[PDB]
Amino acid sequence: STIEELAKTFLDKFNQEAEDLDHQRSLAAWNYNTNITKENTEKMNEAEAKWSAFYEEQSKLAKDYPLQEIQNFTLKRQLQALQQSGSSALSANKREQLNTILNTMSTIYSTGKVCNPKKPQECLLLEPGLDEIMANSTDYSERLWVWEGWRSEVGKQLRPLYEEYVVLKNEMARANNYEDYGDYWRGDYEAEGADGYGYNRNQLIEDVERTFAEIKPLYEHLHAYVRAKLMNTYPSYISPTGCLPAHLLGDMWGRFWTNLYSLTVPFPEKPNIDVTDAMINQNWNAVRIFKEAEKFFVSVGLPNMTQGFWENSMLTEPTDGRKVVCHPTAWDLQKGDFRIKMCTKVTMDNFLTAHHEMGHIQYDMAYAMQPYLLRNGANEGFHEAVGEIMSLSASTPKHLKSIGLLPSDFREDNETEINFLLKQALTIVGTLPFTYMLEKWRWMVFKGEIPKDQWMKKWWEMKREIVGVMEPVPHDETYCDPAALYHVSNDFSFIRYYTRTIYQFQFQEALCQAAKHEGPLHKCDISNSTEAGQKLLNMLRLGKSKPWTLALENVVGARNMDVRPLLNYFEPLFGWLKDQNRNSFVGWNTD
Amino acid sequence: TNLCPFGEVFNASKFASVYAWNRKRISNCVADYSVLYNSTSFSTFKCYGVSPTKLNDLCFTNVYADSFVVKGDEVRQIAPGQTGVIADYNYKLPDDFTGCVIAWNSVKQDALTGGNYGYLYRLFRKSKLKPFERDISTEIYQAGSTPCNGQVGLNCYYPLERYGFHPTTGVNYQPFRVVVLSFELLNGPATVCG
Ligand SMILES: *[C@@H]1O[C@H](CO)[C@@H](O)[C@H](O)[C@H]1NC(C)=O
Ligand SMILES: *[C@@H]1O[C@H](CO)[C@@H](O)[C@H](O)[C@H]1NC(C)=O
Ligand SMILES: *[C@@H]1O[C@H](CO)[C@@H](O)[C@H](O)[C@H]1NC(C)=O
Ligand SMILES: *[C@@H]1O[C@H](CO)[C@@H](O)[C@H](O)[C@H]1NC(C)=O
Repeated sequence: STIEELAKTFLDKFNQEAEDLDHQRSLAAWNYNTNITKENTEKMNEAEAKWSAFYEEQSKLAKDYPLQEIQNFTLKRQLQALQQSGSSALSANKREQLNTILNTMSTIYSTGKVCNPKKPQECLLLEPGLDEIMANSTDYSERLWVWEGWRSEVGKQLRPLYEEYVVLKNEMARANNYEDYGDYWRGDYEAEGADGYGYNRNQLIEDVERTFAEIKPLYEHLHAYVRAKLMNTYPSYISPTGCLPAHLLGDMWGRFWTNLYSLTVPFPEKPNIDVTDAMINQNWNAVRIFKEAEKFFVSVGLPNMTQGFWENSMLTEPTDGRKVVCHPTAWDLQKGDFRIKMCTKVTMDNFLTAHHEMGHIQYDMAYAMQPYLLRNGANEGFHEAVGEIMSLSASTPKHLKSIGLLPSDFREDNETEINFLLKQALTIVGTLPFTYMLEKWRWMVFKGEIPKDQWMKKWWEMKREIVGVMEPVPHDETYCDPAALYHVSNDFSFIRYYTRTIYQFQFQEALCQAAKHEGPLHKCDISNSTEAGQKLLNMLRLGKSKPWTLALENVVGARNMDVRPLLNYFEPLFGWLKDQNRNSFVGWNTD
Repeated sequence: TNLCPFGEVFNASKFASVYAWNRKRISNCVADYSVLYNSTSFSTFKCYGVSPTKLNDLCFTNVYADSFVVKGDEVRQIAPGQTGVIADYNYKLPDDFTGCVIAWNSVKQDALTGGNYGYLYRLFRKSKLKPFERDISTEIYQAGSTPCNGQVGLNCYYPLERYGFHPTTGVNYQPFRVVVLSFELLNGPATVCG
């Protein structure tokens, strides 16, 4: 009878038809991924076209039920998530215009290659070779031609594109009742619910801001330290009080400082805990890895894997001649068919990865009781955040001894601990300010707060002030460096890495404190602890059915982001770096 | 006395879709019900109203054997007091029920690598079926106030949809075949014993 009752009914139709067609699309994509043939590409695209068609139509109709009239937030969440048209709310012709823009950018980035000046014949391509150069090279000038070469051939080229892009997207978000594009992306975190549990898209900037205020100390000290160690590699080039040259950070953007570990190892005599050889000696099998993971999850209280996950997946490269893509992923084919694809290899890395492709699978299984619209993590952070803490527990040497990859008598000492913690910090802490600053330049471009001309300037001003990096060659406004990043030029939001990174540690702290843990947070292993497991589940099952604030307060007792657990994980390294930089300058001079 | 043809119902090659369930009446019959329980290849076998062992040497007056194919997940609704999508709009059993609910997985037969969208189920209906009612009307279901003359649009949906079984799906989403046995000591001449 009423609008809401009709709306229920509409949804029931939807969920049921959607679920089936999502099964078919995903099935089609799985045959492509695990069996790359022209025919299987054909079918994957056909099934995609059908899925897209269907979803667009159902969205048009879903708008016919006005959100105002629904009084059930668990229903309103589904509606509101289905209703937003996004690109379909723009008029038609600008849709094909934008699509040609975006497809053109992606093709540029993929085909982007910048010649070496010393031997132009041996020009080179980004993803195959240039990443390796940026990761291993030690020579300043060689590395430099790669940085500036990429940014010149590509950056320039994408300048025109990105701006029209900003215009079409800004307009589109405005069509959707979002004041600019960046607001549209901050929509994800918006969450209305029981009073006090709600979240306004604006509070995101304030909470990203204020958490980063807490993080900045640790970053500074990691920064001074790594600059100090770098000075010895690049004597002539590095100011002992200046920001660092951008190209010298191990990767083409300076997104992760992980590749600097070789150069910044604190105690190089004591090598890092690699159990690969141990695994190899016990003639372990990829299967064995996945079974060891499964036993982990069972030990914490979570269901053993489904016989479909133990009957269908690809867990090793096929090695019968059929091409596949190596990248590891955890699939949910909407019907009880969970699966993982992973070209596994016998290394500690894969052992730790597989624990968390399985942390996904186990999220998928947790929330599958929920209707098809609510079957996802409470927001963009929670999925990988949750499947990272698994690889955090599995890494601890306590665990590694537990399962017999580490001899029973093991020496775990300050020197190796710091070595480890520090590699962690290169990867985890590096990318907090990089990420936050990037998404703030994007946010502020979209709010029009950066006029066109001074894009690069404003950009680099922020990179000097927030990230403390150098911009080796001066870039004027003809240059376009942010588009050199995949996520930037392939239209992906990026604050997920900030939020996700801050979540994981709040989790691992809540569980550990609940697994009656004694000592450093960084040695915690939740294994054999069902109390922490049931507590994790109580949030795992909610999917998007409850506002992510509530999904969080269930686990960690607090309704928002909090860096305290992060700082608390890294406290051992913080003290050591502070003390290690008392005779050196801490901070960057923005010049 | 000649044997019940339970065998020709249970081992039948093709099963009706739930919404048009297939009903067979059994009469003039001797049968061995302790054979069916002896088999135990049946995932589900919960005879209500009367213990399964007792009835083999008790004679009965009519027997109705209803068979259909339903989603594994849903077998729990084929029992008295259950309200689900199936029991609501497809095959309700009454409260005062005296009979059986035999069911088994049929994945190897009723599932296809690629899809077997042959079976169907009715998702909308103005009101709940009364016990044992059958309904096969394909009339467009109008939930709106605005009437739909044949055109399916907003607030006016088609009432049936396809199960679409696959060999890879999970148990709950796997095709279970089902046979419900009804007994009727209410008529004068009994005609089904053991
Ligand atoms: C791979 O795909 C081809 C057609 O695309 C198909 O004929 C072949 O049987 C498939 N092989 C496997 C192992 O899936
Ligand atoms: C998981 O363990 C339980 C208890 O032993 C067992 O009943 C169940 O069948 C196992 N899982 C699978 C998929 O076999
Ligand atoms: C869990 O308990 C088993 C059995 O006592 C033991 O073998 C295993 O090492 C334990 N794991 C941890 C992490 O304590
Ligand atoms: C169905 O067929 C199998 C094999 O022929 C047999 O063992 C079983 O008893 C049969 N069931 C009935 C009810 O006849």
